[PDB]
Amino acid sequence: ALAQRPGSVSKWVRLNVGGTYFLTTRQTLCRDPKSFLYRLCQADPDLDSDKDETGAYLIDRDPTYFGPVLNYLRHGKLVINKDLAEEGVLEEAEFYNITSLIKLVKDKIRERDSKTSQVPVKHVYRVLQCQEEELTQMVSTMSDGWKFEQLVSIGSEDQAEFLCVVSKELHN
Amino acid sequence: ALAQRPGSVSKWVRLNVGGTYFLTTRQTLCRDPKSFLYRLCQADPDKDETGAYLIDRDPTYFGPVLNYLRHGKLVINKDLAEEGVLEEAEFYNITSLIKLVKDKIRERDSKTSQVPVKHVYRVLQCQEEELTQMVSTMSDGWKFEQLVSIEFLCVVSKELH
Amino acid sequence: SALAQRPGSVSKWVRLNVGGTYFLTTRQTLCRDPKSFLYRLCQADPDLDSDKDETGAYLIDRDPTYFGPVLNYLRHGKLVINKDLAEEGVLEEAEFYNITSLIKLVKDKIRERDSKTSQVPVKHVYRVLQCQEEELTQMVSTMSDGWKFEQLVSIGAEFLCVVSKELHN
Amino acid sequence: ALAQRPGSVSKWVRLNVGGTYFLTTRQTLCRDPKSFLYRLCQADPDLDSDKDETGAYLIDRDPTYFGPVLNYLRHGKLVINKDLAEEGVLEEAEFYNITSLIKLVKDKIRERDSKTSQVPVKHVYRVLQCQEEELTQMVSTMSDGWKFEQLVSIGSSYNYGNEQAEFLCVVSKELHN
Amino acid sequence: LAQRPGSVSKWVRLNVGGTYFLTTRQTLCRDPKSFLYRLCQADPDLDSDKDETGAYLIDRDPTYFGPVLNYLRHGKLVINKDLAEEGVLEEAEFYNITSLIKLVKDKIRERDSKTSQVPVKHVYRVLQCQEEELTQMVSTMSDGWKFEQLVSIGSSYNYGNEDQAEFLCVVSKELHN
Repeated sequence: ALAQRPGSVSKWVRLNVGGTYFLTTRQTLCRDPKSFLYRLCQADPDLDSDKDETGAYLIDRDPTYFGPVLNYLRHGKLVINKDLAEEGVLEEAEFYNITSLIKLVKDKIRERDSKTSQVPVKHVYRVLQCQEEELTQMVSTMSDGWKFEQLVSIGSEDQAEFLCVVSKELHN
Repeated sequence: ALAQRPGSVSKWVRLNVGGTYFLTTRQTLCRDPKSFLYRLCQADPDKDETGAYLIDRDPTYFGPVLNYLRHGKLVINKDLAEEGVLEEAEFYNITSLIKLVKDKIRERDSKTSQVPVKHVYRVLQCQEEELTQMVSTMSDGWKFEQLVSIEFLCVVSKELH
Repeated sequence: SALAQRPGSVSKWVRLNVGGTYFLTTRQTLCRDPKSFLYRLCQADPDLDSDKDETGAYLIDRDPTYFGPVLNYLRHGKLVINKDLAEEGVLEEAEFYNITSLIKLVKDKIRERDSKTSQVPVKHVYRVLQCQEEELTQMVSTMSDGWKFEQLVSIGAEFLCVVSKELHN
Repeated sequence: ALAQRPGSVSKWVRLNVGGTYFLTTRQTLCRDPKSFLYRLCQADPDLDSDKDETGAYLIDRDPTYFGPVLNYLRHGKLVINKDLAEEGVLEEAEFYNITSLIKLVKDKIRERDSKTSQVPVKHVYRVLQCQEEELTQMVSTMSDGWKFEQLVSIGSSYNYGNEQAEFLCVVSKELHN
Repeated sequence: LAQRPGSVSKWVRLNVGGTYFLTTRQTLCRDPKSFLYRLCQADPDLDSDKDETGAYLIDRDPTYFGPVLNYLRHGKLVINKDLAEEGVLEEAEFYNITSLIKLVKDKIRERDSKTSQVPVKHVYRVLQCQEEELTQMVSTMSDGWKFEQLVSIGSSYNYGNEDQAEFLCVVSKELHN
């Protein structure tokens, strides 16, 4: 087997998922003994599950959502292309019963769900005040995050000459 | 049948939709006695010499249709146009599903189109000291607009969705 | 050598090899628009036999990526384009296969999504209202249909209230 | 001569690019006589290039980026799918060596490059001034592109000389290409 | 074909997890460190698992192979938009192509800092100016500054006088990389 060490032997297995052929090995299919695929892990002639004439095992499922599943079995990472529905993938995760994966999948969803849905950013407001002699400084030293909103005058020793409304963004 | 109990009913069917092969089972193709797919349902005699029934439809939109049959949830790829899935939902005549799609459509249409942000305004007033109090504890979604000195009038706003 | 037309040049099912991608429909579908060049297959026109592969598929030296939507129009009469798919490319096809009513529906899509996208400077319209202290609260709250409050001004009439409106063309 | 083979002097041609088949006519392969594709442009007597089981001209390139190339050769217009990367097209255009096309590509790249990142807009200002009465006249005639910034009441006076200017209006306008 | 008349050219088909790829032994020599290299020569007594159609079998996801094989073809890293580079990164590591894995991590880190980067800080200044010179002031602000607010400040009786100071003008400027 090209990829593996010379001298070794690999049991290639072909799956026909919903009409699309997938090539992989009995070895990759032992990853999860709780998955019904594990049935292939073990070599068995008196198991004869339905095959097509090329000998590929028949599965009645959408193949487009299968890749990410299979690939989880191959390298432990969940990887979904940007144009693909994770809902679809959650369904295959379940049908093939791979609890570790199902787990990750659900996280991928809430992770990108709390990202999507949220009403315009929340704003906080402060009111600053200063004597006139400290006006320049007050504004030129505006703290890191804040936005100037509005300057107001009072005035008539401690008299508060200028008010200043100032704002900030909240990101969550 | 690999994913099922040993010794089970399970007849495999191939569908050629618009020149794309789709494997499924008579079982999933009977979930609804109303579809035109229900004809394939119970084995009964247009196949290519690959034995696959021929269907004169676009296959890219069939995926979602076949999946509903498969599990009963409606799932659509982002890059995909729900009208496309609607059209097919009707062709094959899957009432329970035709319903679901018009939802997804109308759900994402209320999120799409709602006439420009209608703004509401109000003019709170307050005494000098409770000035901080006011602005500080401003209500859930309101923006500070302007502060006017008379003590003070504070104008505030909020959007409408 | 081709004494007569190819067998099943009149077959119900029809395969199209568009630039290297097979599409499967029925002769019927292709009889939708008599003015169209695809009608030729419908009318079993001898000419085509030059451009029919050996399996039987009709050869078309065009990009297939834009064909499906065209084909589907013929199938069910609605225009449907995938979100990532460029309409200009569909417009080129609609025109090549010369399907007038489609070409039409396509040009609508373009102008519809352009008037949406390319919003040109939102020119504005300002009005300076005047409201006494009292009728201060009412004036803003029940402001006119599409009018943003812009500023409130005072004068020891009591308040001038600038208000605005966005125009979109 | 021996037999009577049809399908010999044929107008159609199939290119197996990186393992995907592409269909076209020998003619389309004549747009740019500089491109090595031109070899198939005409029915070449003595040549004979490497084909596969199915008589397609094997090409060791990515087919996913070939589409635009071929289409250029078809109708002369460059058209790329929104999900595609022009770099990929750029690479192929060079391999097949189609100068006028390569030319079009680098335009598409730099064109959508000057769009992504560019320096924020420079505004411009103006201070209008007007009596109390001419207030509606001021707004009513604000020039085409100007936004209301702020309106200042001057608290108008009983002063000698300074007898002019009840309201000031700061106003603004962007600046573009 | 793509080669000048009378040239050595030995084709190979890779069946990557169910999908076929056409390439040449030539291409699979870019990195003598990758196992793909075992195909660099037309090894007579090799016998790596092939299928019916004599294509070498590989238990990996094809969808992320393109970018790899492409890098082998021309040496540039190319990915489409809808593809996760995390996926590409894996295969880059599986076939073991140092140079590639290198460039792929650049691509991720590049678009990580792009994705999530902090809002823009600002600078504020409060100028004061005579009623008269007020038009001048806003009219001639420097290249990067925005007008923020004007504050009438003197007193009806003083407005227009010289030891005055009639408005305070708040003014701001964005800061960029």
